Amino acid sequence: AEAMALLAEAERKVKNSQSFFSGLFGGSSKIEEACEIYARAANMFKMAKNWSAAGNAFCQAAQLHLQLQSKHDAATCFVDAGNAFKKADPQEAINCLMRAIEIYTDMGRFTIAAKHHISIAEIYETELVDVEKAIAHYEQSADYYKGEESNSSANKCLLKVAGYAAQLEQYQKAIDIYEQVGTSAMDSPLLKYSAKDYFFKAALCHFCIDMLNAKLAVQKYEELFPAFSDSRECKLMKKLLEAHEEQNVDSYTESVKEYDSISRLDQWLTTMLLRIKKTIQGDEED
Amino acid sequence: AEAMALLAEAERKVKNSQSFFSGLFGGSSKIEEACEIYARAANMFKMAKNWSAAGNAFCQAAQLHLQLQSKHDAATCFVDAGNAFKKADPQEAINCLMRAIEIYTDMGRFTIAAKHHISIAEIYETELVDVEKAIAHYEQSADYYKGEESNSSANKCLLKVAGYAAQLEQYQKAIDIYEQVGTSAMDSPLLKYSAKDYFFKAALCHFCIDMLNAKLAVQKYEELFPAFSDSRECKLMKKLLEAHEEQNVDSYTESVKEYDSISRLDQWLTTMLLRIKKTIQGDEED
Amino acid sequence: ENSIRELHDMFMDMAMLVESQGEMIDRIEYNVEHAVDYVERAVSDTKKAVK
Amino acid sequence: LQQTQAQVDEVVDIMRVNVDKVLERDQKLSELDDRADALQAGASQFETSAAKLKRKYW
Repeated sequence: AEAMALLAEAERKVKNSQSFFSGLFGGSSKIEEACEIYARAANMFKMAKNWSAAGNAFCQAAQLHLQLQSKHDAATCFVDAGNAFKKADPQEAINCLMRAIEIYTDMGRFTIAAKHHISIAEIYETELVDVEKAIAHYEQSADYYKGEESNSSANKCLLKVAGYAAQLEQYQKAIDIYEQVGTSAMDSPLLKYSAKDYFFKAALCHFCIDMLNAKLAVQKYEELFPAFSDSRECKLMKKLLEAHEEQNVDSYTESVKEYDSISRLDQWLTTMLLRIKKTIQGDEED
Repeated sequence: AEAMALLAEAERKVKNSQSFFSGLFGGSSKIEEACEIYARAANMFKMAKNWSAAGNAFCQAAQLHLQLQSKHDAATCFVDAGNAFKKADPQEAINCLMRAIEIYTDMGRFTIAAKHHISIAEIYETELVDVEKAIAHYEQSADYYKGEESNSSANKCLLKVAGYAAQLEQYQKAIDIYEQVGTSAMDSPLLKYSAKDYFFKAALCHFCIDMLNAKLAVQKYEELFPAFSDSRECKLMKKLLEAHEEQNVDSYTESVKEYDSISRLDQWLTTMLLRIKKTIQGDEED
Repeated sequence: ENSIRELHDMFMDMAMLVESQGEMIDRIEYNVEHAVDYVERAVSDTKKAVK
Repeated sequence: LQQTQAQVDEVVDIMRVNVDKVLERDQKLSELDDRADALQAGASQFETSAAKLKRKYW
């Protein structure tokens, strides 16, 4: 219960012994008791809905637990310190997880480093928006997930790179990413149906390109075009290529006049719609 | 061959001794042997179809482990004791599920705490009808599931809150729930075809809320009104709440069946529909 | 259209059901490596408790 | 139209085969939780037991 007395009785109990207090063995029993109690204390603040004070209570517990010698669960206390300000409003969970991930990889490990590097990336994408750094976090983290054949996040965090990167700034990465996912997507008997929208994303990114480079993917890809769900990928394209190439808008726009009913359009698709018609503006708008 | 002998034989041995029976050591190996006898006893009580002394046997088996070194497998035995009297009719299990909460909540294990904190409300509503405490535990547990950001566990709690805020008739809080959860869902393809279900669930929660918030929450949630389950929400709602503004129940009751012709109604909706139909009727007299 | 509506009922059931299951998969995502984060980390000290 | 009626009603029954699946889906989604929840404590407490062990036999 004590929000303060566990602290006050442990702060007078944390001290290095070169004195009459030294004696025979260390005070590692004392700081072990203290850090277990700090863990309970950061629990009682989080139970009391104090995720800032609780999160800082995790921060002392999480930093002081390394002082005996415990890098094992000090990483867990770092994640708990991160989860508190991740749940609470502000930042500084970013530092709890950057203290976490380096120490976790310093154990001789790979996975959870990436599994919270994505957490920092989610914060720096959604919340503490630093997408030019979060996308690097997805990138290096997906490099770790690639080097462990955890193909899930290996494809996923790359998709998070490319879906925002293409629209904002990186163009050859768009098709290079959606082809790297697309080949091994065609490989597995589990994956080759997810490849349809993956090559849709490879195609409909136009990179200031007026061409049928999407049709280069058509006469590349294993569509099996009697599968009509790729006609919402490329017959869409077989209209709009020549709509954009004949600088025409009442066929290009008509494609989504009919395609909005047969497919709900999210923000990224309509932003790419607006992207290719900014290329149409640059073809038409004087 | 039953464990009623095992309980008394370990109860001879459970003494807190001050004699040569301790000597210098206690009964540590002896009391682990004893708690193993209680473990075996409490298992074969459930094996013997007892269901009433069995969960008591788990209670006591854990009870003689609580004060030793570790409440932890004793806490799991309390979880098992909560799984003991739950199938049975007695209420002893809920108390053991409290004991598990103030071990796992007390220790930092909010995850498993939230795993059975929901089952407590499942018993306070389904079995042991105390539904305002059931709802207070769905809400509290959803606060915990949002503590670790496990969202849809909390949303599955919030339907039992909010869906049972209809018959508890706090419509003002029913519409306070589906907004922040469903406007968070249009970015998710995971639930977007479901999200408009929730803004039928937001929309039809009337205490006769005749503001254009119902005409605007359908718009902030950007929603193609020619969506074909929003045809089953939006223009449905237009006929349902224009006829109320016509003060004319007959074409209302014909068109609610016209909705039944194209999407059959279920319990929570149908009950709220006859509810709001009472409001429409009691408004059309005067 | 009614027959396709019947299968459409079974399919909105299907897809939103497996959707809802995806949250139990989220609790797996907890209990798949946090389970490792306890276990492998504990055996990093029991295997080294021989030291 | 009736050719398509027969085809589509076969596909009603393909969805009924998905209904034959979905109980086998959901029960297994249940029992895998019914193991993972119970696995969590046995996974959790073993590092604590390791700490209890290794303070002595240096």
